Amino acid sequence: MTFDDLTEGQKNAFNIVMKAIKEKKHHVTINGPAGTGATTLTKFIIEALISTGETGIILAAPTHAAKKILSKLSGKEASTIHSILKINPVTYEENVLFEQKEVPDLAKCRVLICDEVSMYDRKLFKILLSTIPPWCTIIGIGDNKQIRPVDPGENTAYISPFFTHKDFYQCELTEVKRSNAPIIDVATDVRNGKWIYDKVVDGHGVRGFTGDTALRDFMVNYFSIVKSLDDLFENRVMAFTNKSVDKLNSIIRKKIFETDKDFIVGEIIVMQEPLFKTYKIDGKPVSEIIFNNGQLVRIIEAEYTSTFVKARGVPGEYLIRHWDLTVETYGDDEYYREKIKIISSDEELYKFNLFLGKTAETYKNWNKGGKAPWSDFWDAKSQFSKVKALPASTFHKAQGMSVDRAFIYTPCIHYADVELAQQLLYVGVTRGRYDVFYV
DNA sequence: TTTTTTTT
Repeated sequence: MTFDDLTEGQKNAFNIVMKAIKEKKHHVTINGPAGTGATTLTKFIIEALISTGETGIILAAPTHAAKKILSKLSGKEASTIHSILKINPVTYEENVLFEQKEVPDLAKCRVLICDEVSMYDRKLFKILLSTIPPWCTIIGIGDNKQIRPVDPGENTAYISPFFTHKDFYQCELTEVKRSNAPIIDVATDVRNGKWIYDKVVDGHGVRGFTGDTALRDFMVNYFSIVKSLDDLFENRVMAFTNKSVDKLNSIIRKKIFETDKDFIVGEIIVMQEPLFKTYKIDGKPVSEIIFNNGQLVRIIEAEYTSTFVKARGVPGEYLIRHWDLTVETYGDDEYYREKIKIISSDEELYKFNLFLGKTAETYKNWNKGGKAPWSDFWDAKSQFSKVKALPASTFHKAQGMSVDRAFIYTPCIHYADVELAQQLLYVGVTRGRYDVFYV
């Protein structure tokens, strides 16, 4: 923006950066915490880097929604590191895994910028390190105090290697201009180990609910602020577990739209996984991305019907009652109108997984002659998608999403060990621009 | 007990 006029932390981070690029082998990760103004720095690292005449820049982001908002902030285009490292899903019998098909050329990139580096697990990181050549220098940026990478397969503290591995020289971003920042304060105390508390200035700030009536108060304060508003777009209620998140959208939806219904026309919902459209040509399929994971979409035609799923190589048909839901892109992204099959019954889903495992068993060992008709496995499985209602999300899924008012639900947070639960509250708190509430 | 990403 000012070119160089910035915080000492920024001014320095920049100077370190350029010399890591200007000399050979070395790397960098900047730790912006919240309030330290990490984004504007990142913006400046880019604009400046292009005007020095550097051709070799690429912007890599850990996720799709992350890549969207990265590409939007710089104005230059950016893809996922998976796209770059060329990490391609490879199908095995009943499973799927993401491994690196082949190492990309990467002679046209002398500077590799990563965003949200606090999401990198090790399996991904190693591929990364083994890929980038010496003529390239990785500059990561993220928050060591954000929610640590999810790696259920391995037990250990385990923050992203950007903040550990020897090859990276990491500098910290210094605190910014002191203004009235009730939320930034609390969040900076949470980063430092205090639990959430109340600080209110001017009438806006972090406010909790305690005593015998806690949830009733907290909820009655929600439905007053949200009311029948079908715009929750700026009000996000968060929780650790999905069990709680699910309980919430239930209660919340039932009051705002007065119904008992799983889906309602004109409601906005969020894709939990990508939606793929696949055409077969000359027998060999191709697929385009209709909806990225995290895309919000609007319900237009919503009807509850059944389906008879089958698989060649399995006896009979099975009746799976699901929703036929036609849905369009809601947002600043590409507009598609489509229809997905979506199962809500725990009763019905179970019935399906039953089938899903039977055909698996029979293809896993098949001598009928031939090899195995796996095409009828996934074609049949991909028939159904995953979604969640807009109002509430898990702390994990809310990273990077900034809303006017954030509503935080503590009770299930204790299922997380201290280190993480602090990362959760940190993430949770920093989501609200204006107000933050917690029970 | 609990959280979850990713491709032409």
